[PDB]
Amino acid sequence: HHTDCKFIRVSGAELVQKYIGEGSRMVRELFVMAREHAPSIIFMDEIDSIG
Amino acid sequence: FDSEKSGDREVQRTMLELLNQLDGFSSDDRVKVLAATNRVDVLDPALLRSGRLDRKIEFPLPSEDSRAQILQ
Amino acid sequence: DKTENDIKALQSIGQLIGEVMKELSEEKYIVKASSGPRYIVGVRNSVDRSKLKKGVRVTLDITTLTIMRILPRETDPLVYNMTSFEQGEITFDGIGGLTEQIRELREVIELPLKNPEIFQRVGIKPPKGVLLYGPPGTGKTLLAKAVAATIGANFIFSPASGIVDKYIGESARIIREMFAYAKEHEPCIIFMDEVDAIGGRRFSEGTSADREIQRTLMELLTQMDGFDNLGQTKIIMATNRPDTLDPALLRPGRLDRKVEIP
Amino acid sequence: NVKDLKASQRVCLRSDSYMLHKVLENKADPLVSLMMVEKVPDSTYDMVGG
Amino acid sequence: NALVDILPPDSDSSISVMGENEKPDVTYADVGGLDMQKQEIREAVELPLVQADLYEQIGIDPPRGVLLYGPPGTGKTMLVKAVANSTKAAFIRVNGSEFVHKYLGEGPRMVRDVFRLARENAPSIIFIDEVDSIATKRFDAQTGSDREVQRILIELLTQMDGFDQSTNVKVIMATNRADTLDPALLRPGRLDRKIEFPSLRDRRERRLIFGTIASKMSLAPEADLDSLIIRNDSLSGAVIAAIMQEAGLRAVRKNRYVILQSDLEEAYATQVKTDNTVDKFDFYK
Amino acid sequence: LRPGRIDRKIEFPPPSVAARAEILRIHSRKMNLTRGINLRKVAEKMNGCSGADVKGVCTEAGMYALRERRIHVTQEDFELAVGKVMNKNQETAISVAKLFK
Ligand SMILES: Nc1ncnc2c1ncn2[C@@H]1O[C@H](COP(=O)(O)OP(=O)(O)OP(=O)(O)O)[C@@H](O)[C@H]1O
Ligand SMILES: Nc1ncnc2c1ncn2[C@@H]1O[C@H](COP(=O)(O)OP(=O)(O)OP(=O)(O)O)[C@@H](O)[C@H]1O
Ligand SMILES: [Mg+2]
Ligand SMILES: [Mg+2]
Repeated sequence: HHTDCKFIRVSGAELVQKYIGEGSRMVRELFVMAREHAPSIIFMDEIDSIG
Repeated sequence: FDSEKSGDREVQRTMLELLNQLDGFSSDDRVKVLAATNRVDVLDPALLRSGRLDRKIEFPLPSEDSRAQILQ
Repeated sequence: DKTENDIKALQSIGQLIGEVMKELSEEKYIVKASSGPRYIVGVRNSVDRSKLKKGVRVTLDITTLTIMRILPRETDPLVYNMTSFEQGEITFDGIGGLTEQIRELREVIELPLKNPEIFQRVGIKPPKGVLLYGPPGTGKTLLAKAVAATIGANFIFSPASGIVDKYIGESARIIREMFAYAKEHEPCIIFMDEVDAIGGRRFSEGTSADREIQRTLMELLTQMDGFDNLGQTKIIMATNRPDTLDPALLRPGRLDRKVEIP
Repeated sequence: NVKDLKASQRVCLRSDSYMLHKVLENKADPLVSLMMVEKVPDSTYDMVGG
Repeated sequence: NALVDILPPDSDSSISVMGENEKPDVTYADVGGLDMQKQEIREAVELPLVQADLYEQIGIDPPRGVLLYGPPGTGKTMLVKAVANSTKAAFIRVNGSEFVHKYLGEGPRMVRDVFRLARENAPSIIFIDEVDSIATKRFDAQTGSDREVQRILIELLTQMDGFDQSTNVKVIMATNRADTLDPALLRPGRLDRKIEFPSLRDRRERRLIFGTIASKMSLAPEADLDSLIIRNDSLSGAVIAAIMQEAGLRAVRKNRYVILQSDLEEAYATQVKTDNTVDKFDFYK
Repeated sequence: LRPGRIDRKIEFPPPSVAARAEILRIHSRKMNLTRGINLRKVAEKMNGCSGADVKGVCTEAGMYALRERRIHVTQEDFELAVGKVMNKNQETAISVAKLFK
């Protein structure tokens, strides 16, 4: 909030999307959106509970 | 027809509809089925039973004499 | 006259069916159409306010959209195909040696159906639902047909996969209207034939097809239990391997007896 | 005109045959979709402090 | 194609109320044990209906959504009926199979109706029977229909943030599983309270559940409800709703209108099923 | 974990006892307290290893205070909350034994 970044909390989810719908193809694109709306913080929270 | 966590649960829903039309509400009394299969190890237990496939024809390995007929 | 009747139909036009979704005002009604999108529509003085209630089908015009008359309910084209199965009949003793299994079967089924009045004495909850399980060939479907004939009540006889459709959401609609129909028709007895993969587990790591399974499965339990409860009207669940089903179908109370046919 | 128009900009139409009228005063960012459905408000160091 | 009139919230319902035009059918007396969880369901439902402001004056964060989880049969849904009967507020019985996609725009429109109705004639309870067919831990999201189910759940998230700061009771939902749940639904601010329901419970909480279904039915002077408490120790609530129901069927083979212990132990033997917690497979004492 | 892409490692340890007292205070800034409650005294009753445990002690104190229906959160509710949350530590998964090999 101080730095004025977009706080993008990812969580290892397929529910946050509904427009591409898999995480693999949303690595380039997530970067490109965070560059549109830069500055940004991509908080990719991995969990590793998945499977 | 016990499958978990895969899309063979889509596959069996076209198997059960066939077994529905081989249950007797007739319409399988002159309407018949031939079936060829190459593997007889994985056939459904609801097709082992008679009322579905009734007559069970084995196809052998040809005998001595039979091979000569086939060639000819 | 055979052609005069055709003239009179021809110079008329069709009607388009709705049902009263919600009353708004005296002359304005909200309907949800059988084709879909909701409208606000009017009324003639050919219908009364005391003659309309909700879920009652109404006519509309396709040129002004106004109700002229009350319309009876609708019921699937699909469920009429199930009432046309009745063949495969057998006598009341039609399973040799499993006659004992008939006795167990009627205690849930035939006796409270005919007289709920003796079970008031007992003081227990209204009997509902049974599972037949056993290896193929033991006349689980035959026992289904035999309790259909002998009781002689309204009967279906649902294929597992003639209540599935391409669209995921029409598959839910059919059985919703199938339980409604069973309540319109005293002693309607419902054989689900070969449930395995339409009442199966949560699965959902395979195809998208597996989400239609759930969707349909919830439907069954909500009819059976909620602010709808069935004591007139009986469930026979025929399955070909016992442990194929969701645990909610392994929870007796919808399915009170799990009868083994040896 | 074409120099007031750029990609990913929402517009309003008066359908005289789909005649572009004005820009729309609303857009929903596609990055904001992810963030919405997550749903996060802002924090500072009194939520960490100590 | 212009806006010619406006419509009240009340009208244009998905379905009309069931809680000030009907009355829930199951009372809190038909719930036996889970007394620890009963202190919690009157915290979760009853106190935000009579007055939300009690929380405000303390300054403690409210509970928002109610999550019921457990293996099925443990009376999650029965309990919803229960506290709605005691509080005597509005209740709306909808399901997610009345929300499911059928037309374009069906999904969002149908989610919105129920919240509008609840808020206008608040304080209200919204019940969604289950959310296991909408909310699934995983989605393929490579087909149009899987993104429709997702549109329906996403609206539900949006309406849930909307529902907050209101004297309504935030949506009730139950789940039969642990892998129906996503890490964006159980977030606090969406589902705050997670009321447990085990298949474990202790000897006291098994004990009350037998006695209530015996209160419903006739009994004999030789009927024992308390000889069943220790036979099995992994029970759910409605597996007892079957054993008792079956005792009234075995009795009718006799032509009896009281329940015998012969009837009740013969029904005990079935519906339990394979269990390894019971005292015969136990030699670790 | 390839060497050179990790130039900062932020380990959050289990709370200190100066830190653990302030977590109790953070939550209490929305709440009403009966004057004289030290959440440092409660912190010496706690031993902890996560600041999740102390968030549950505050939630419990205001729900005990809700049960009473008093505006203030009273001081015995913070006594009861620590023992209630510790029972809850033995029921989410055991972790404090001292019983080791
Ligand atoms: N238990 C039985 N006793 C007497 N006849 C039987 C029995 N089971 C099957 N039959 C005979 O077999 C015919 C067909 O069997 P049916 O279609 O009833 O098989 P099923 O194994 O019950 O079906 P499913 O495999 O779908 O459960 C019946 O019409 C009847 O003549
Ligand atoms: N523990 C119980 N004791 C007595 N009756 C019960 C019990 N649980 C459920 N019932 C009765 O069983 C019927 C259905 O209950 P309900 O559908 O609420 O249960 P549920 O466990 O929430 O179901 P599900 O497995 O679908 O989640 C009702 O008639 C109800 O009164
Ligand atoms: Mg059959
Ligand atoms: Mg449920």
